Amino acid sequence: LSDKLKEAETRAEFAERSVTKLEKSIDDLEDELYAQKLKYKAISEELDHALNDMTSI
Amino acid sequence: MDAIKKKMQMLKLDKENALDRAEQAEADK
Amino acid sequence: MDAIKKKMQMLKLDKENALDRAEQAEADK
Amino acid sequence: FDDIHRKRMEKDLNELQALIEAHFENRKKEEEELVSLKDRIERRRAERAEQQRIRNEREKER
Repeated sequence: LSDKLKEAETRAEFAERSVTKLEKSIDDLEDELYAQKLKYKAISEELDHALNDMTSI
Repeated sequence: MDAIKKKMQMLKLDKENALDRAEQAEADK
Repeated sequence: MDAIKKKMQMLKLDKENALDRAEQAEADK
Repeated sequence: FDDIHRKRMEKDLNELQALIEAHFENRKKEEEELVSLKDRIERRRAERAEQQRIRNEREKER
């Protein structure tokens, strides 16, 4: 039990570490990703908006 | 530029046709 | 985009000018 | 023939208005939904990040 606990505690730490590491890489992913997400579509979207108007000549 | 792809065809065709008419209108003598 | 604005207007003008030239030259000929 | 030109203006102006609206509205909907969503994602991540920093400090004491 001590070894299983050490392994489970080690794994609790590694798995929780992986969870907070991924929650962080995901946040750091998603947050940087939303930046792309919010600006790639807004830039392209406003580019297309502008295109309707850019082409009004 | 979808708006352009078609407007481009419209204007190139319309100016070319108008120009062909301008040239013929005089060239016919 | 300058290319589209400038040429759409110029090609539009070639058409309008050519159209008027066709009518004018046709009237002369 | 001149009816072609009229049809072109009819579709282009119906498209222009559809487009002024779609260009703007598709961005306002996507863009405002995206920032609202990601303003929240950003805040939730920041909250979680603070909580993890606190959790790390607590483990360091443990």
